[PDB]
Amino acid sequence: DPLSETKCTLKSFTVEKGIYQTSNFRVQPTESIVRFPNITNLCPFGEVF
Amino acid sequence: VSMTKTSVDCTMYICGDSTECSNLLLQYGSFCTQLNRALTGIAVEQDKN
Amino acid sequence: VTLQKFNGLTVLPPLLTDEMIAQY
Amino acid sequence: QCVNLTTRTQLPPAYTNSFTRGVYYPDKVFRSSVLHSTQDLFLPFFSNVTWFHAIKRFDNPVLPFNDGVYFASTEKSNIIRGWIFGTTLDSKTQSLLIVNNATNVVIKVCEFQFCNDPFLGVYHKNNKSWMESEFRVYSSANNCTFEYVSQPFLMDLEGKQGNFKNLREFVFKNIDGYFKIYSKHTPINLVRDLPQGFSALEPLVDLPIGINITRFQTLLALSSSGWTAGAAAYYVGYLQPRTFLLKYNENGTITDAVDCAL
Amino acid sequence: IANQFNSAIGKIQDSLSSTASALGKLQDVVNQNAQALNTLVKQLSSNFGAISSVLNDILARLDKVEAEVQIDRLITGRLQSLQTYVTQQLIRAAEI
Amino acid sequence: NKCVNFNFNGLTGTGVLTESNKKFLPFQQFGRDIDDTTDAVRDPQTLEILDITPCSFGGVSVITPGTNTSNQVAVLYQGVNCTEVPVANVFQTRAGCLIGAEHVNNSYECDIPIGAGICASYQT
Ligand SMILES: *[C@@H]1O[C@H](CO)[C@@H](O[C@@H]2O[C@H](CO)[C@@H](O)[C@H](O)[C@H]2NC(C)=O)[C@H](O)[C@H]1NC(C)=O
Ligand SMILES: *[C@@H]1O[C@H](CO)[C@@H](O[C@@H]2O[C@H](CO)[C@@H](O)[C@H](O)[C@H]2NC(C)=O)[C@H](O)[C@H]1NC(C)=O
Ligand SMILES: *[C@@H]1O[C@H](CO)[C@@H](O[C@@H]2O[C@H](CO)[C@@H](O)[C@H](O)[C@H]2NC(C)=O)[C@H](O)[C@H]1NC(C)=O
Ligand SMILES: *[C@@H]1O[C@H](CO)[C@@H](O[C@@H]2O[C@H](CO)[C@@H](O)[C@H](O)[C@H]2NC(C)=O)[C@H](O)[C@H]1NC(C)=O
Ligand SMILES: *[C@@H]1O[C@H](CO)[C@@H](O[C@@H]2O[C@H](CO)[C@@H](O)[C@H](O)[C@H]2NC(C)=O)[C@H](O)[C@H]1NC(C)=O
Ligand SMILES: *[C@@H]1O[C@H](CO)[C@@H](O)[C@H](O)[C@H]1NC(C)=O
Ligand SMILES: *[C@@H]1O[C@H](CO)[C@@H](O)[C@H](O)[C@H]1NC(C)=O
Ligand SMILES: *[C@@H]1O[C@H](CO)[C@@H](O)[C@H](O)[C@H]1NC(C)=O
Ligand SMILES: *[C@@H]1O[C@H](CO)[C@@H](O)[C@H](O)[C@H]1NC(C)=O
Ligand SMILES: *[C@@H]1O[C@H](CO)[C@@H](O)[C@H](O)[C@H]1NC(C)=O
Repeated sequence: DPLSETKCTLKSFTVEKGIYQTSNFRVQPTESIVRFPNITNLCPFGEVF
Repeated sequence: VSMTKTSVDCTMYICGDSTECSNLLLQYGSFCTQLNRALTGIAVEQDKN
Repeated sequence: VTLQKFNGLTVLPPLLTDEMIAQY
Repeated sequence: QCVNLTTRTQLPPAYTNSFTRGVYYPDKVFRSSVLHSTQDLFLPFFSNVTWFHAIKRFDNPVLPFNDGVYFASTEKSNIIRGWIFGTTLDSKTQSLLIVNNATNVVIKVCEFQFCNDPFLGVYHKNNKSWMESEFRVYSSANNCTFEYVSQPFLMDLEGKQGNFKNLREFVFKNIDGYFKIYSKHTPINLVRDLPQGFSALEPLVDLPIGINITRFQTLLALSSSGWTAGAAAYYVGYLQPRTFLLKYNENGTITDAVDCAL
Repeated sequence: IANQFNSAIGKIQDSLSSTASALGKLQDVVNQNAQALNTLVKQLSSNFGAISSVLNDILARLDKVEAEVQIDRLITGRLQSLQTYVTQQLIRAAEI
Repeated sequence: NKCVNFNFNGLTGTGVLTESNKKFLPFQQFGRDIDDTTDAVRDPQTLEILDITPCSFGGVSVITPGTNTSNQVAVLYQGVNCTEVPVANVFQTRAGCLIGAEHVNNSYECDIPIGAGICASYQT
């Protein structure tokens, strides 16, 4: 719990009255999106094979 | 009388979302926490001023 | 006086608002 | 097929102060209402642009190409039609052809065996029409590697009269095998000089060529001798590595610039 | 004494509303903090003698036993860039 | 309108993509600010401009009375709008978002400072 996060961060079993910074929160990315131009110049292996 | 309070997540500055860079930066030890202690010490003394 | 970014940089608000500084 | 065009009187090299022309967007990045500092190969402000005429007069010497080049032409009737870029220009090594003709813009890279006085020539009889006749630029073209042609178009070979009306500006750079063209077109109403004013060249096209270039040549519009080259005037400037500060407006267009070494 | 005081307050009001530079000692502190934050973010574009300044473009070109050596350069140069900023902030904060 | 890893044309980054009102010139592909950081991009298939917001982050700070007095704690996500916190009592503030602290209309003296005029205390 957040009390244990402060005890651990302060390295003490007792934390005094106050406000104590721990562990930066960051929104995780949901999924990975990839974008490139429309594909056009397909090499004409059809007239090779 | 005061200046803008600023804060850094040292990991997002140095290593933004690379877990490799994050796991390498961990080799340097307390350097990022020492920077956050410094900047949060500037941040609280803006209110004191 | 003419006065949240990507790279982990942030600005934090003062404990006293410009209303509270005006009231003091 | 070529024959030399020795029918040209010798004149000295003309020069002019390129005012603030030859700025171009240095990377494809939009910037809004900000001042951006960059280092790139640019034409310096107030520098000596070299100046050439076709008129009785035909100015197509082989030119150095080195650290890139700037080319511009105050024009009517489209006498300037293309350029040639390479390092041997003799089919020993690959070289780059740019041509605009009465059907298409076309780009090719080959061991062209170029000829000594390369040009494009035209039918000019008392029937009031002009038609392509003479692709007199090269003989051989061997192990070609890059080719392009535009969608087919019609352009006016018509001999439009008066002062110069069309100003075209181009920048050509070779970096790491990529050949970059940037360009601008504008209307103008002026007698002869390169205009005092400011404008920036947008990127035209980038080609993955991978050849050395150390010398370039220009292609102009014209029984084997005796002909008129219609009046057109063109300019060459050579770029140097220099630092510039560029002002971008809210639309992201370069609106003014400063040459830090002026 | 009242008419002199009421005039002197009127001259303050006009002066602050008329000239640019009267707020200089405060605008300077806003400008130094903006300039230092701007400088700190610009250092992320710097190569530090590595092959690239973009962390994913290092990882997308070299294999791990040497992509680590490029990433260690960027870690060293960016950590040096935070330390320069925080030292500047501490020295400034002592002034303020 | 979600946080995602994006890669447009090798321009890798992470953020919330949303519709831009900026119009680029026809050839420009990426948009940057005064910091030389990418904040907009034009999609390479369906040519339209997307604003990138850096997806939300901030310090967690834990508000506590003394250990001996109580164990109960309240948590501040500094600089975060708490529309984004449950992904991991509630009260939004200009300083960030509190959870576990009860909001009250009465203005006591400031015991633990939080930010933007807000403070916390331990009370009935
Ligand atoms: C065009 O004129 C040039 C001379 O200016 C001719 O090129 C020379 O040709 C002789 C062989 O006949 C060589 O020994 C010279 O070294 C060449 N000089 C140059 C500058 O290349 C060329 O033969 C002429 N061609 C035509 C078709 O008129
Ligand atoms: C402009 O230059 C191109 C390249 O030489 C010419 O295109 C060729 O034209 C012939 C005859 O129409 C076609 O059979 C070829 O297949 C074309 N080749 C290519 C690569 O497109 C074009 O005709 C020239 N136009 C003029 C007016 O001379
Ligand atoms: C930025 O570009 C826009 C679009 O070309 C310009 O806006 C036009 O300005 C004219 C003259 O006031 C108006 O009649 C049009 O209705 C505007 N069109 C649009 C779509 O807004 C704008 O002027 C340009 N900015 C600058 C500094 O030149
Ligand atoms: C890239 O390919 C897509 C294929 O979906 C093109 O999108 C279509 O464009 C036409 C243009 O008239 C629209 O009517 C269709 O609605 C689009 N398709 C869909 C599924 O919406 C797109 O135009 C192409 N872009 C480029 C630059 O080639
Ligand atoms: C925090 O984010 C929420 C959305 O997640 C914001 O709520 C929106 O507020 C605007 C302006 O009042 C409304 O138009 C929307 O309909 C609201 N939607 C939702 C889902 O709340 C809220 O304003 C934000 N608060 C702060 C302080 O940024
Ligand atoms: C060859 O053509 C047939 C039909 O014309 C097609 O089904 C097949 O996939 C083609 N093969 C290749 C290698 O292009
Ligand atoms: C430009 O050339 C002219 C001669 O036409 C010369 O007088 C002038 O000094 C030159 N200036 C520079 C900067 O080259
Ligand atoms: C005009 O063109 C025709 C062919 O269409 C040709 O017979 C005639 O000789 C040309 N006129 C002149 C002056 O040569
Ligand atoms: C270009 O010049 C360099 C230096 O002489 C040479 O190494 C390179 O191979 C040349 N490129 C070609 C395609 O000949
Ligand atoms: C606090 O004040 C608001 C009006 O500002 C009111 O809506 C709310 O009900 C009050 N809360 C309590 C607990 O009285």
